[PDB]
Amino acid sequence: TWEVLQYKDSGEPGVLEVFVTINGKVQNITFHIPKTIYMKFKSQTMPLQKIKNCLIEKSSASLPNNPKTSNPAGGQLFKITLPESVFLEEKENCTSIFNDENVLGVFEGTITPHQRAIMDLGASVTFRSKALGKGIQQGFEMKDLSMAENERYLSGFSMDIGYLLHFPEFFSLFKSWGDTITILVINASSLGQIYKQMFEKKKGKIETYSYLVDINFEFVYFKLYRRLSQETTKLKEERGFLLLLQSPFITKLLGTIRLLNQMPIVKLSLNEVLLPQLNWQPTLLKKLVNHVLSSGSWISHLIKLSQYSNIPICNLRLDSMDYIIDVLYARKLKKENIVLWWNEKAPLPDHGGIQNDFDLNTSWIMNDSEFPKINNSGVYDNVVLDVGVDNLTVNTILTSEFVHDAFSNDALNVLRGMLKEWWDEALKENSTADLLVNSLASWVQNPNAKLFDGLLRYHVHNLTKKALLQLVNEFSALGSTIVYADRNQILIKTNKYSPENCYAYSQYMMKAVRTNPMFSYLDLNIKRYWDLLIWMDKFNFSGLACIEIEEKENQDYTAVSQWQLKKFLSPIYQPEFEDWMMIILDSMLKTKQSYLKLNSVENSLNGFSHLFSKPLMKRVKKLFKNQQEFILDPQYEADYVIPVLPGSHLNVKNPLLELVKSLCHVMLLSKSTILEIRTLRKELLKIFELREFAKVAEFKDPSLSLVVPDFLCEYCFFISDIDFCKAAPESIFSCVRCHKAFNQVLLQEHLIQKLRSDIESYLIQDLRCSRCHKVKRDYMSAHCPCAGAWEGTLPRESIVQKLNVFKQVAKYYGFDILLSCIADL
Ligand SMILES: [Zn+2]
Ligand SMILES: [Zn+2]
Repeated sequence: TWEVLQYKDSGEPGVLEVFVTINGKVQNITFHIPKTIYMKFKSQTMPLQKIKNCLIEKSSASLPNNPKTSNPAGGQLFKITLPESVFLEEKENCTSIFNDENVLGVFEGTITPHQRAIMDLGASVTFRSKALGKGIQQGFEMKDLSMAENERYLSGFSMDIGYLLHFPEFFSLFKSWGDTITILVINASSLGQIYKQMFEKKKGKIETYSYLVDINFEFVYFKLYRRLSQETTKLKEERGFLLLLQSPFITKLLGTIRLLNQMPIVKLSLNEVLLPQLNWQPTLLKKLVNHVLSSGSWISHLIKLSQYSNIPICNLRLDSMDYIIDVLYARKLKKENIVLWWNEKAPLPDHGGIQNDFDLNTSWIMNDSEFPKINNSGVYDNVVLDVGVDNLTVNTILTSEFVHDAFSNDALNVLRGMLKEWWDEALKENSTADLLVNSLASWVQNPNAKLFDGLLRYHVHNLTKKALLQLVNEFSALGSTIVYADRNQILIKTNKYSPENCYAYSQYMMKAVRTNPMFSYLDLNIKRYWDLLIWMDKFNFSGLACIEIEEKENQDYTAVSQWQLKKFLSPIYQPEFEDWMMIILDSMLKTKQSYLKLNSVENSLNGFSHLFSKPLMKRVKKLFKNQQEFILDPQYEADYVIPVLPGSHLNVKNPLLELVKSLCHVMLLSKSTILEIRTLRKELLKIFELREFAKVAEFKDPSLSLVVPDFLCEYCFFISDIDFCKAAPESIFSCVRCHKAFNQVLLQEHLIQKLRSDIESYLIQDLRCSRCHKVKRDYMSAHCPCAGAWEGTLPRESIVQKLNVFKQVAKYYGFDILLSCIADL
């Protein structure tokens, strides 16, 4: 039995080397792993050319269901096990088996012997030869003798370690058994004090992880650029150990020093480190000290992950969780009879070479990532429950030929069983299983992970939408009304009137929802209770809310006012807007309380504008007179300047008109006191010299919408949309739950992706006739057989306006890359 530390292919095909730990110290052995590919060659009779030394067998494995490939045709799939050397020497010639007629495509031609060994053999490798010397002087062959033993423990770790770091001239080194520190081109005292202070800060962690790595050390701050080779050589000839590497240029540092290829190295890339241009010494000292004194915890976590995942030490990374999922799923499918369609250095599934061709169905199924939502405006005097749904994707996965857009159900069932055992193991005190299940969704979304497929993503998204609509239907079965719906938030109207009487009601509804077999894995949390709500949009609402209802005590009520509409008013009328909004909300609360104390119409609110109509009329008259007097004054023109904000498209002149229009449109959401509001609106419009049904007296949305779907926060594995026009700042740049700043170039890149996808979608549209709405079914024709000329499904003005709003968004923030993206058109 041997614990493998690293797998690595050589420069010779079919040859591999491993830094392995024999009973004594570490040792390197030469490995030989052959190649295996999948072929669909000829229909049933083939030019065998069997004189070439290879093993050929016909199998009945499962093929990927390419939507373009709707024709089964021949199905005589073949298995080919063939050494890489003969593969390379026959690739030069043309008249060979791999290149002939009726070659449909190779399915497993990109799996290097590195991957084949790392998944087929694992870290726990041994010998059962029963020629050891002949196999140790040469490379010992595997395909005849190979088996994996148990790996519940890797080895008792007592070895030296190495440190190599770079912070973009900040080359760094440290030795576990050394007692000196030198930094390449006040500092020493700061180094000592920071070491001591964080030593008492993390006494406990240091004591726990001392057995992995073990103290004060000397300080030095070092023509000089050649000493890296000298240090690496002296470390090589002084000790045989593992090296911790941390830099944004891992490959460059590997290529600069040739001695690095001779030792087993673990990479710990945490890149994107920068300097503050001033006072860099303490921040770099903090970085170095936390790195060196948290390397123990880092290596402990790596050891746990490796000794659980049956993968060697050097093949794992702290953030590379997708790789473990890929290797274990591929191993399970290899034990099955399904082709892996594994791919490298390309974010596409391997379909035999067909995948590189453009196709309409595929291009439609990649770019349809928008998630619909429900919003029913209105004013509610009833109590409303704000609930949150969690772990929806995992529940959707676990719960639930003719169709060409169907994903292979065999793989779906395999991954469902995988996730079921994952859930069971995570239940029984397993942090690794819980973290992996959490990262499953991010693995599903991310195409950078290998073994990716767009069909599976589309299938999962469709099933998630169906599950959400089923949940809405279930919530609608009892007495309830859906105000807003989303992947994360659901607002439900409760028939009752007092929040204190909805304790058992809400608890019973949550219990009944949870007990349903379809929704057994949902986590439901209630956040807020709404006494009185004025809801018109996600970013536009106001009402009185209580956090959680208490017993024997009146609840603490706090009013909220979130109105992005207020940002489009003149800087002189916004105080009036907020004051009048507070006044009307107070009046609505007063009238509802009076109605309740008394006992499509609801007398809870009917008759609320009677309290403030005359003061409002007088205030509007005074505002109109003051605006008339002080609008053309030069020094008084500061407060009448109309603000400009991205997404704005309305050109208006008189700010008081928009003030009263907003103040009336917020009222017009009642849907039960419409006549009173209309009379008040007419009376207000009589102050101006306008009429009831004029176009200038019609309210519109002063802002457009530009939403980026499914932005991922790695710090939470959290999925939500983001509105670049309507959402306020300090929320575009940070996650909703965690307050961690987003990376800006990712935002700009996703915006560019959205714009390019929009352009392609417009260019790939279909043509529809004018009178009848039948689709154009001829590659060339003047017009419809009946009367009428063709028109496109996507109009030009829509995409023109979208490009305009992209310009506005790119101009408001500092986005140079998006500006250059537009300028190249
Ligand atoms: Zn977050
Ligand atoms: Zn027609």
